[PDB]
Amino acid sequence: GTLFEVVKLGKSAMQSVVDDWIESYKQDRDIALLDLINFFIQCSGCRGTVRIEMFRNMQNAEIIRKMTEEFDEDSGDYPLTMPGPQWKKFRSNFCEFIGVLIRQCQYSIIYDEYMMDTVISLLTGLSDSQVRAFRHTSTLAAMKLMTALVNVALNLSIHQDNTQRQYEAERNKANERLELLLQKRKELQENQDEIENMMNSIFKGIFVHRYRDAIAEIRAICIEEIGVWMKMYSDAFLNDSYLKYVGWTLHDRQGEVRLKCLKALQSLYTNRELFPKLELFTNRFKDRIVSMTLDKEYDVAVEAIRLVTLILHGS
Repeated sequence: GTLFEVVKLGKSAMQSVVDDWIESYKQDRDIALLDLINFFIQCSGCRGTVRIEMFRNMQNAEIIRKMTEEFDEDSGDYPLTMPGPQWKKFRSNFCEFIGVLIRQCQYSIIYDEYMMDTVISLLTGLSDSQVRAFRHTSTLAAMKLMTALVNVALNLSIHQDNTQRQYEAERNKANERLELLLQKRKELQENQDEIENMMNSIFKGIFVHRYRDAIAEIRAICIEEIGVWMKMYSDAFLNDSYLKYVGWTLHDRQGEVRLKCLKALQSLYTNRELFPKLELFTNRFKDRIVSMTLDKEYDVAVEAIRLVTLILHGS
């Protein structure tokens, strides 16, 4: 509207486009989802365009295969790997768009059993593509999508604690307000369960396959993000089964990937309340971690020394 209302609100670049897409989704879900599908296609450098009759008739496997036939066979460059200057902030805007999209949808659209299933199915199929541009773009999107979903689960816990205290405060006084708080408590837990199913689909369908990708940057993206999930949501992500992925990646050939493993572990060991969960991991990968304090790469060795110092101070 007016200059004052626009300045007072101060919508970011990515929130302005997300709110426009959400309103487009309320008018026609298929057209908005088609625009979102073509977004991830065009972000990968693909020049193809999915049409609405393709979206309504074809499966993701056929759609992706048709989009695969629309790449420049000579060039392997795509927006996530171009130097600039039109691509300096694209990666930052790409990651921010995903977090803003899910944050603005977290109270209704995310639970409609159509939007998230379409996004995750698309990103899962693109993550298994032979085209590096498809794997890189979809995996980065899926990793940021998981982190956005963790933040949704974090906000749900806050709403669950508020509803619980409002229930017990009203209980210590059955009317309509009590049964309404009982129903919201049941509904919020169902939201948590549905968000966890989405996180499991991304983890089992994308992460466990992309963390050992042939491209080093794709491995670095997966390792960096699982460390974020382990710090934000340790009850579900910090376990011996998931720590095996970080432990096995300590032996990576590329220094950029080993560097991300160490910094991921640093954020876990720097929290004293997480040390009992890391005891078995420390004993299993002690020799590899201490051996990296003299890694052939200087930047890796510095962070391994920082990690060992945190391990020692924790005990």
